[PDB]
Amino acid sequence: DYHLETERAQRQIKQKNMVDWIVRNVMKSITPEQERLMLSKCISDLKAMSIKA
Amino acid sequence: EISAVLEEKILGAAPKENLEETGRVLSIGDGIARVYGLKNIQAEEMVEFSSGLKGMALNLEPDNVGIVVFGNDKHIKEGDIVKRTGAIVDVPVGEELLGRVVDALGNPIDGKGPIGSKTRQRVGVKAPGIIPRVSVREPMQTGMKAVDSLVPIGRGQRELIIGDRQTGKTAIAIDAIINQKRFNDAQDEKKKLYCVYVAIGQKRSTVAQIVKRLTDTDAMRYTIVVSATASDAAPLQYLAPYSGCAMGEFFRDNGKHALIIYDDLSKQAVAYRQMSLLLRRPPGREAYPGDVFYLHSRLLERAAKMSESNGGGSLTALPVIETQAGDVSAYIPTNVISITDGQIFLETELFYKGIRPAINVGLSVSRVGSAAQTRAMKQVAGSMKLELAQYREVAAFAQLDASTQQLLSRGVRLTELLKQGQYVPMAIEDQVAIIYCGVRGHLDKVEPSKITKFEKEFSQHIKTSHRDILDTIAKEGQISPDTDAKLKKVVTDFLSTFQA
Amino acid sequence: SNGQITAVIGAVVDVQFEDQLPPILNALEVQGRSPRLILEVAQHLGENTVRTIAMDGTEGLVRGQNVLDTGAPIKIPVGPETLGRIMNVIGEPIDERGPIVTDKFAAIHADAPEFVEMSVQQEILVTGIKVVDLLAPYAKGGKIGLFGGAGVGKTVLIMELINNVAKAHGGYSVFAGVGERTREGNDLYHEMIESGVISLKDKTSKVALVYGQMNEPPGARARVALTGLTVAEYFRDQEGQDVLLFIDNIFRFTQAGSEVSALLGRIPSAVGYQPTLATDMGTMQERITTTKKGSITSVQAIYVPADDLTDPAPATTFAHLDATTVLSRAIAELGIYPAVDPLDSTSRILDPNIIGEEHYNIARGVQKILQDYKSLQDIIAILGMDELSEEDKLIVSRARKIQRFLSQPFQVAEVFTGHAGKLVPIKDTIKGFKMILNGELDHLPEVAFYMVGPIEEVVAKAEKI
Amino acid sequence: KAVDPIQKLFLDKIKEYDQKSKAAGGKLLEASTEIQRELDAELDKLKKMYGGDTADLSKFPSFHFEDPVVDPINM
Ligand SMILES: Nc1ncnc2c1ncn2[C@@H]1O[C@H](COP(=O)(O)OP(=O)(O)OP(=O)(O)O)[C@@H](O)[C@H]1O
Ligand SMILES: Nc1ncnc2c1ncn2[C@@H]1O[C@H](COP(=O)(O)OP(=O)(O)OP(=O)(O)O)[C@@H](O)[C@H]1O
Ligand SMILES: [Mg+2]
Ligand SMILES: [Mg+2]
Repeated sequence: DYHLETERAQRQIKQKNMVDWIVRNVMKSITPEQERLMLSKCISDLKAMSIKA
Repeated sequence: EISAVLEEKILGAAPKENLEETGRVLSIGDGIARVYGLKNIQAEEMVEFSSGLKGMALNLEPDNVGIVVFGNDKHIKEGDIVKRTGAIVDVPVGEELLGRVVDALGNPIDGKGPIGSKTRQRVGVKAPGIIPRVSVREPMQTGMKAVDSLVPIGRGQRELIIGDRQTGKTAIAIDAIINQKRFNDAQDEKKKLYCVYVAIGQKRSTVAQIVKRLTDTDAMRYTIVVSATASDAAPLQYLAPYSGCAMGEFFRDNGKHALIIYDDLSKQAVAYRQMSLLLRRPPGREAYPGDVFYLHSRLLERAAKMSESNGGGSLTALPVIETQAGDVSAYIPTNVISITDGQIFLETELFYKGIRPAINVGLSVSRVGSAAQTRAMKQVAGSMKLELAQYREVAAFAQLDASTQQLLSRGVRLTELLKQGQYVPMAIEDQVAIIYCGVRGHLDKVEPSKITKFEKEFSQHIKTSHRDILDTIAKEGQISPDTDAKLKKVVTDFLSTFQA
Repeated sequence: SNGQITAVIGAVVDVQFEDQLPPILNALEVQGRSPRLILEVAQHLGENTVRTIAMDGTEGLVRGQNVLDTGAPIKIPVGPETLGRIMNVIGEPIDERGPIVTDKFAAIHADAPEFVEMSVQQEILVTGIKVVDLLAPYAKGGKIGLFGGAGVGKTVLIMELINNVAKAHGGYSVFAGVGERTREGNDLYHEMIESGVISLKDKTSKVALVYGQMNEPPGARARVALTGLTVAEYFRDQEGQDVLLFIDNIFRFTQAGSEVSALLGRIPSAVGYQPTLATDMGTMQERITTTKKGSITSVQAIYVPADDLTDPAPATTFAHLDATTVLSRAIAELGIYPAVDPLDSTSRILDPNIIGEEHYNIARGVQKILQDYKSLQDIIAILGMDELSEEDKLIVSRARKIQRFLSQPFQVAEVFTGHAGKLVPIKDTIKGFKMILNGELDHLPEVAFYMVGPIEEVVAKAEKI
Repeated sequence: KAVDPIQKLFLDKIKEYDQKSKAAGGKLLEASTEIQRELDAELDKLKKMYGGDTADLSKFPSFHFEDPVVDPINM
């Protein structure tokens, strides 16, 4: 039970800091060229929904 | 390991933002959201808010829709976007929910992962009619000696557990759940029973202890725990009995048998009273809305015994009512008594004296009766009921003749015989043998303080070198006078062997 | 014409019609709905929109759904072809025996008979029940109400009256299950099958059954009593027969009327009731009557919420009945069955010029003895029996013997208990109570008076002890 | 397939973190101070609860049979 609790605690801590680092890196992952590409893709999706009337 | 789970959660989280006829929250407060928009929405239709909450479209007014929120109202602000789901309020059902603790909406709260449900059923479903119903004839074995003898429960029956706080209502219900392990582990699929426990308004620690107790006794494998605790919103506490009833109605309509317990319906009625008072509805008796009888009646009418042309299924309900100072003359207890087929009243006075379970025999009756019992149990319980009636007739005035003292001693020995410990239910053969020994005068020389020790040692003796007696009882299904004489002889031999 | 659903709230559906409005109480059939959803118009809201109560569930109703006016109220089949058949609120057969092939239909809403169409004949109906036939006797043609709470016994008394009266009746019978257990309706149907009152193989059935139970929506429970009334009114007027009408129970009708009252935009009455409870109950109950064309003997069960008699629904129902049989929980706690309150049951046939001078004098003497015992019970509960005088002890002993002898084993209740049910002739009842009142049986124990039919069984049980 | 850019970016960041964790040998990568403090507090609490301070729990413990003294058969 001690080994199970130790491994589960380490797994939970690893998951928590991985999630926080992923959030921070995603907030650091935005580039203006990719922002323009995502805006163009959103406009294309909105136009595709406009076709589906 | 973890990265694969992250990839599966990311791939399964597809937004799919298309069409999506929506509305705007005009105002949020008192658990009711007014939504401007949603022209083509249906009545009682489930919606989703922008914060991830869900709701039910209650009122279809012209200029707005009144939506009952299944959650806290601090997560919803003015001007939020409400999306319709296109479905009347439904919960997942199936055998995937066995072994799981879910909330009122069916979302798992035990951390075991997603439920792989294949079907969903609505919570507002009408009850079966006269033709798809047949008489209740199969026994529901709770494992309690007093219930299985005096107030029998059949499959499809609605039996009320009513009493004051801290009197053992939840203990009786959990023992009924635990007792079905012998049927579920056996091979007879007709006698297997699937349990649903609906915790409404209780503390979260209490529900955690109940789940641990069911896990230790391995009764969790056939049990679904629907939890709506005291910290949850009132609409969740109102919805949870109907969600559990839909989960039991799955087994009812598929030829299986389900037992459902609502612990307790008085807290659900308090939550519904809060919802109605926040909706400015007119209060009635004890400031309750006038459809609280309809609330419990539409919940409990779905527990019934189906016919053979409908699969032969059944749903058994055990509602729980908490009274104040033992008053069964209140509004909600009188409603549930008029709805159900019988009650099991628990006394505070008997509970303070150590009589556990504290079942009041004079007040707890069952309208089904002989159709809900086996032959041997009915044969010995009729004599037990007559002897306890004679004891209650002679002990009311005697507060003497040799016959009166004999009846008093017999009633005292039967009362000490019906006492049972918590979390240890008994098989029907052990209860039949125990009541047979008590009724037939085999305990006349035994002190009332040693009845429990005699009961344990006699059970050990029967299971040790009297297996042929149990085989004969199971084969005959009753107690013949020849086997009665053999049982009297071996009881006399056992009591002479124990002390001489 | 054709209308469209504009609102659905509970069992209340608002529908808007384009050209012409259906009248009040007109039946509307919802189009696109499978199991015949029928809406009854309750009020004209205005702007070519009317408000209706649904006779079934309102789930799956979308706004703008088409609804068709039938041009008439809810019409239900009436005639000899409805005997032995089970019908719902809208008159459809629900016994799975095929359609009811008849030529005669009638609307479930009809005006009451006028003041000139009244009969004043008061002839005693003998039921075989000692407490009924002595203290509150029933009349041949007239209204009987069994008031009782939860679990005090009204279905058992209903079934006992059906066993003792309806089988040896000759005329006809109608049962109307209103908001009760569907298990009870199944058991009564199979009971009438076994007893031969319903013939599944041929004609000469004598009882017609209409059932709308507590699983039904409040719109259905508020109109099924009118459906059973319509069957009984056809059997009374258009055939000139003697009809037995059993309703179980009236309070479900007047409660289902109150469940939809808040959804109709009405101000609630006292203790949250409908403000038109008295008038709706009046228009319903005045149709149940004995006319010059035919006779109807009606037995109706009434439920008292939370064991209260000052509740507005039973207090309204009290003035609409001839014979009342009030059942008390406290008497049922004492083991006396049927738990009829002797000092709360009236009949209006209890008159010395109607039921006999001896019968009236015995009944009033029993009521005076029980009232004196009730007055003494306050001193008994504190100071005990020692402080009482000798006449008070005689009053208590005779009153306890009277209370035991009022109990009677019923034939329908044998499965509950095991005692053989006893049918007591009224002459044996008045002879036994005259023997008890005269002090001829003071030497017998009171347990010998318990659960026995005639006074001969009292003597036999006393000699057995 | 119409793969969303956010989902693909999230998958790329997860694969990047997995490669860096393999480069770091599976150790915690750029964890905050409060998470490290809570991990140390929970490890100390479990060590005190499971008695890891008395002996190392990752190895096989040793046992001693407490030498029994029976009741006096003689008087
Ligand atoms: N048969 C029994 N034998 C021994 N103890 C019992 C028995 N039945 C109940 N108890 C004990 O009585 C106490 C109260 O029982 P329980 O919690 O089941 O009652 P309850 O009515 O659900 O109370 P609450 O109002 O708090 O929900 C518990 O400590 C339980 O262990
Ligand atoms: N005459 C009787 N003899 C024996 N027991 C009786 C008798 N009348 C009533 N009882 C007891 O009372 C119980 C209640 O009977 P019943 O269901 O007819 O009551 P009720 O007033 O119709 O109740 P509800 O209003 O809930 O339908 C019976 O099941 C039986 O235990
Ligand atoms: Mg409890
Ligand atoms: Mg009844």
